[PDB]
Amino acid sequence: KRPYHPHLARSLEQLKPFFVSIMLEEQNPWEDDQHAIQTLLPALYDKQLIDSLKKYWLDNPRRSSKEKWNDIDQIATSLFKGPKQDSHIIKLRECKEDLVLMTLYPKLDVEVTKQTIHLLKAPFCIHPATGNVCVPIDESFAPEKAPKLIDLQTEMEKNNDVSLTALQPFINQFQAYVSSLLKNELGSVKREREDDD
Amino acid sequence: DVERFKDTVTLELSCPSCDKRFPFGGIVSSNYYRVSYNGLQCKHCEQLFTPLQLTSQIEHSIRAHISLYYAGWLQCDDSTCGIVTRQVSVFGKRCLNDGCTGVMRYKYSDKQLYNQLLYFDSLFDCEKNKKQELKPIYLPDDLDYPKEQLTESSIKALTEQNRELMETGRSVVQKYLNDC
Amino acid sequence: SSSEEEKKLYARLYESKLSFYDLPPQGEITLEQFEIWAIDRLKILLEIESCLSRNKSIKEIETIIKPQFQKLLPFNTESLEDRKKDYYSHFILRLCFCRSKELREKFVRAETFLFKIRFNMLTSTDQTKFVQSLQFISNEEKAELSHQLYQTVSASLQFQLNLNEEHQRKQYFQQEKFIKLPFENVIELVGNRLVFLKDGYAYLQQLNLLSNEFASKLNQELIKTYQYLPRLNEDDRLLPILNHLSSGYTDEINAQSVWSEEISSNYPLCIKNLMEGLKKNHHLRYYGRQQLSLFLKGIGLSADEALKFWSEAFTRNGNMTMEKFNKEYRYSFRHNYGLEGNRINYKPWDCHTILSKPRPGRGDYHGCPFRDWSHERLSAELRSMKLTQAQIISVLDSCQKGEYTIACTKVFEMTHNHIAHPNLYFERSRQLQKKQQKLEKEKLFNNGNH
Amino acid sequence: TRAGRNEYILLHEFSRNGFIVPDKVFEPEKGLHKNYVLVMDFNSLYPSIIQEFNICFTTVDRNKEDIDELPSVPPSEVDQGVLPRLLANLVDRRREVKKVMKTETDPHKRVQCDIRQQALKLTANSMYGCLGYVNSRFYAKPLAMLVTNKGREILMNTRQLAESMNLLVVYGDTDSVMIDTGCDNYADAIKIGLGFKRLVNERYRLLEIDIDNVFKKLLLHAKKKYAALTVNTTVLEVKGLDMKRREFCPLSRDVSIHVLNTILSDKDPEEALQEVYDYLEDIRIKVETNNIRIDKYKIN
Amino acid sequence: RTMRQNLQEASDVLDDQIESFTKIIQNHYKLSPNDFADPTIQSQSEIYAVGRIVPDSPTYDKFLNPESLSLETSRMGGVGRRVRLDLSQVNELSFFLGQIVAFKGKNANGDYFTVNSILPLPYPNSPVSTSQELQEFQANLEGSSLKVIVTCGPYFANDNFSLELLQEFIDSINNEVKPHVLIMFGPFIDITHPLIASGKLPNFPQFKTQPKTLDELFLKLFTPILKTISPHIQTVLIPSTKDAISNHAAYPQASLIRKALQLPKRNFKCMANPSSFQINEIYFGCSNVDTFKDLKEVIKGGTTSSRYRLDRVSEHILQQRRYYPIFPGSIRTHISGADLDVSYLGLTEFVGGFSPDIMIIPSELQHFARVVQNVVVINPGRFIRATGNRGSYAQITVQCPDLEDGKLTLVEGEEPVYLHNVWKRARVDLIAS
Ligand code: SF4
Repeated sequence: KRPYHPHLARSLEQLKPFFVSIMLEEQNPWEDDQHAIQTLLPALYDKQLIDSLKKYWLDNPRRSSKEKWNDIDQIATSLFKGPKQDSHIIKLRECKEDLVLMTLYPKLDVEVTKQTIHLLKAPFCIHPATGNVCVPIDESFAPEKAPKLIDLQTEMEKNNDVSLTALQPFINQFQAYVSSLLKNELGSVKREREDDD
Repeated sequence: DVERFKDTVTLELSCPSCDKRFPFGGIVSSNYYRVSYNGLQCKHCEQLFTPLQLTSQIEHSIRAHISLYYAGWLQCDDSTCGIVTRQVSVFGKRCLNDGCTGVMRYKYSDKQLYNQLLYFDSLFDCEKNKKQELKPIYLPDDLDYPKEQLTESSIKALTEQNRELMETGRSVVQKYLNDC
Repeated sequence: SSSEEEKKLYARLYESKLSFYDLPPQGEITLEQFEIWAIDRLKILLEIESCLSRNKSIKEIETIIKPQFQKLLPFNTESLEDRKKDYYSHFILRLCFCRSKELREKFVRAETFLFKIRFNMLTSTDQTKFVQSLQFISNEEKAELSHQLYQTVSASLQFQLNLNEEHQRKQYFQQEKFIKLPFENVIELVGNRLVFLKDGYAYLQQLNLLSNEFASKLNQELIKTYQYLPRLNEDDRLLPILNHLSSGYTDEINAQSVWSEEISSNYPLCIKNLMEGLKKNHHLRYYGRQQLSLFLKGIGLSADEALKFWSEAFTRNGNMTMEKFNKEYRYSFRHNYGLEGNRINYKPWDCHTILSKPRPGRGDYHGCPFRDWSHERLSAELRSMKLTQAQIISVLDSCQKGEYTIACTKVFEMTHNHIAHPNLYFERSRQLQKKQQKLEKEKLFNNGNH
Repeated sequence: TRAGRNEYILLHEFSRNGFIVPDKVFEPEKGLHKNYVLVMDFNSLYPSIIQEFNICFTTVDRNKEDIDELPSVPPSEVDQGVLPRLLANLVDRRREVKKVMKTETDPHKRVQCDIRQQALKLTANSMYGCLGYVNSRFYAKPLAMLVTNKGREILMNTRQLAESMNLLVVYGDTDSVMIDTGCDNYADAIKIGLGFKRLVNERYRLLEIDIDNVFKKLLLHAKKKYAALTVNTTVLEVKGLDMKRREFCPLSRDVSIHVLNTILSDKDPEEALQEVYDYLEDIRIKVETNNIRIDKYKIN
Repeated sequence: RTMRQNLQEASDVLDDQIESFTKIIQNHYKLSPNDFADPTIQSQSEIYAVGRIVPDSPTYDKFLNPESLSLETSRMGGVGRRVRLDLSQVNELSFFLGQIVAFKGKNANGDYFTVNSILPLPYPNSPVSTSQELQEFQANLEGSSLKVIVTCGPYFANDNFSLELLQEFIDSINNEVKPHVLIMFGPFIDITHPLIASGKLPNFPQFKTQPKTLDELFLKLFTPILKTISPHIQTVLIPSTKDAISNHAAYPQASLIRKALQLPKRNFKCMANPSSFQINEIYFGCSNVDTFKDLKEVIKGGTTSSRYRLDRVSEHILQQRRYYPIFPGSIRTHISGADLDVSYLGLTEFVGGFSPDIMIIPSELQHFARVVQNVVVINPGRFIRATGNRGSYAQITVQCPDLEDGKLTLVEGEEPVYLHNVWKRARVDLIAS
């Protein structure tokens, strides 16, 4: 829907600097011509532009994602001429922004949030297939940083104390979060008491 | 309005000069009275009614009805008892006949008296006079059904000519209609 | 209270042309005023309900209701009497509809829609005065958040107020005021991304939230009025009017032509049922005879033709002699026409009085088919009227809700292209038939000159 | 009166549990109802309300300074009070008595069990007088108002349920509700009444209402002012319409009784009415010709 | 208040009459409520009972007798049941319909209540005043006596509209009598006046513009004439239910609107019917329904029959603590009547339970002024007779209060108050108009 809601526009601005660096180079999913036809072309609005890009990429196979991204604009400029060119340019920009959101915006699991009675896995639980601890996440977190239970056992064999294992930083982070939550809960109780008087 | 006044009684005037009595049905055809361009006129002796001679009778009829209403007659619902009385038991709705299960009701209910006062008011409603929605004071089989029927244009012009008299007569009734 | 003090209080209350009906009216009104104002507001609400059940657009409903406003409940007038009429009518209808949950829901829905329409017909300055009369944000806070607020509200402006030009939208936004409230109260607007959110507060579409608060307050006040009603039950004077208002929500014509197809296409289904019963059995019981006789009188059948009609219908099977008909039935048929007894001209039965009937048993043909017939049988005749399955389903859905008059209007509309009276149905059908005949005659005349 | 039994049982129970005891409507639809009309007994409304909502002296927090203030029913966490516990005990003992009755063969013991069940029912239905009666030793205005409001709610939802079954409430109060079944056969009317009973019990688990009277016909004017043809074998029964028989001669009473018999007979309402007219005209001819015994003209 | 009559509310008032009189009797005779029982049911112990006098049959002959009366019991006393009276054992009594009575009796066989003795309702307490107020009144009068004139309608005869006698009376009071206060009862323009009734109202040559309504007839016929009353004479206007100028035709009757009559504020006061008010210390009780003509007694005994009727009627009015105790209301057959609004019979009771010092109940009967139970009862008669001959009016002259002369009686108590003795101090003259 246009115009974007301020949340949608803000998310688009936050995601725009990362779109190139992730999709067009690091992942490069549209280098494959079939993958391009399957995922990049359907996000465009004009059938003539889609057909022209399809023919161009068939004649020039295996253009990388950045090259195809520039080809979209080049062929659209070549096709859409006259007083109506501005509307076509705006629509192409809108489609490109829609693809940026489609590719980078959060894709939540909608069931778990809807109802108060829904159950969700507790933190620090062990994933049965990988053995990773469901540790809390900071800004530097990566999946390879999650401690494994067998590694924690190996550490505990040398040092029979949880405080000397790789699980400890996450425990400290969770403890700090809990302390802040309790402080805010006390503040909210005080505010409610003040409001009632 | 047709069903509202089906049970009310007619407004009876007495001629100041010749003493002839006749119902007053508004500005309508009648053998006994004529509303002329210059006021109400009795047809028996051609003499004119002046506001006071009309409004005094209107007020007298209204106050007679109010006195009768305050007389406090009660009637029994039960069709096999049907007594009419002014005694009121400390249980109001109870019938005073031994063992009677009928519901006593004021014979002259305030609904009936409000309808009567509204009929009186409609008699001197000029707009109601023009469109001719007043309740008839004669049945077709009545010996006094009028021989001549007034026309619509005559009614309009005559009501316009007599606006002041009709408004004063209406104010006489409204004196009690605002109090009811 | 002195008349002057009463006027002062009423003016303090109407500082705006629109109200939440927060404080009870004070003063005395006559019974005629009570009933007339109640019936007028009830007619307005019933027309609102009929428009809504037909899925009419808001603009169409407004256009239909404006003349009804000018006639029954004048709004945007400076007269104290019209404002008194609105306030007292609203509180009388509160007394009427507080009895049952379904009545409460219908009343609050209709009243909220009426509120919406009235707010829409107000001027922007009057709307601002009413909303000022729920904390508004300061001009500084509006300036800081101006870009986000304009982005949020531009689409709403374009689609609701038809401000297609961007300059007009910006000019309106500069004058528009915003209300800061928690998003939990406007979650409905949050879902469609119509309101701007910041730090748990929603910045306001104001009409929707105002209507929601009005509906909630009205529901609560109806509940309180229902709790306090038994104390009012001691007033013998108001109870019949309240009961009636609550239930109110629920020689061309002669003895021979009334049987003809030309006249037979126009009756409502109740009348067709009564006539079919009369033809089959050559007899109708008391309530059916009364309903049919009053309808026939209301459609133009004179007394003599009514006597001929009834005698011919009753003596057709030979089971009734003319002597018995004159001994037992002639008096009643003449009485229905006001020729006997107190000469009371009985009015034909509307839908409500028919429904107040005591339910038809075996051998009875009176009442309303949409209430008294089984779903299969109704589907049978509605198929016989060449109605599609979807139309039949809609009519049966209306019947299931207890909106029998709505289904009557529906079958009228599908068979011909709000009715609450059999004579009204007959009259509308007759007018449409005459219009169609005139159009056909004009077409024939036009096709004869080429 | 009932006052002695109510107050006495209450004080006994309270003294036994370590408690200190205190010191000493829907307007009738008048007219003839052709369809079967059932009288449905609602006597157990108040005891079932007290039991279901745990209303008691010890459970309902009430403002004892202002007795007119309406209190709220206790939350489900509150343990069962003494009053609802006694009501439940009475109901359970009645159920035990009926279970024993179903198996019992000896007529003597069966009659004894029936008397026991009737006494238990009477006490359970009279228990409300403890807290409703104004001059009761255990009077409590807030509790009486609470129970009365709940009864009003239950009666209105009973109307709504009856309308959901396409039934018409002819008349109703806290004690009885009369429903128009819309049928003209005994089996159909009883089935409709049992279905309505099942629905009411489904919506109110502790409310068990039952059919008290079966009216094939009903000319109704008030709760206790009506005539009907009751089924037990149909029989004519009149209530409140035989007040003044002395003022009327035996001929008038015979005419009235015959007219009632004919109108309420199982004949079509037109042939029966023509029979009434034939009877009336024949009576007029015999009166005008004086061919009736002079005894029928006597008035005492 | 509008013109509404509710059977339940009227029945509530009629019940409250019996209950209040029961409590008054129990207080006066120091009797416990257990001593009072239901007289409509058989009991073989003698019981106390309070109720209302009613005919034993609801459709009764115009004339009653001592063998055709019943007692109507209150809702609590006897569930509203009515019991026949057996008065063979009572030799002296006087009853009327609507009187509230107290009986000591016995209902033995179920169908008759035998009265063994009567329990006369006590006479209400008289008003009292402090020393300071009496000295202020002494200063007010400047030594001289208090003069108050009372007149009653009709004011003009049946065959004309002349108020020449009224003008003569006004000149007399202005220049010779010079009273302090003048009380005028209605009717002013009686609506039962046959010329008003029949519409025979002629043109008036002395009016520039003819009246169009009876209200304008009053404004043009009476108000000029009343305006000539000296401003030093405060005058009181009390309506009757037959007054055409009133839009409240029910007793109790709301006071006239002085502005509507165009009467100046300086000395014109409009009071309700009935009304109770003080002039200096003197308590006035004024009612404009002819209780004296209407109250028809049933009587046994030579002693009571040998008494004057007027004293008996005045004692009945005092005992019933209400100016019009008859019920049902009297009727004039329909032409006019009492026009009782039963729902508001509370307003016609003695204000505060005090018995007025002078009670004025105008009657069509001959003028009279009498002292009954230390209360002066005045009937000044009609100002003008039907034929136009001189009627009558009453002059009340009361000696100025004096604590030292002894005619005021001191009431014992910590706070000293003094009983007005008007019957000792008032002279009442009935003067031909
Ligand atoms: S809705 Fe009314 S007009 Fe239509 S069939 Fe039913 S009763 Fe007749």
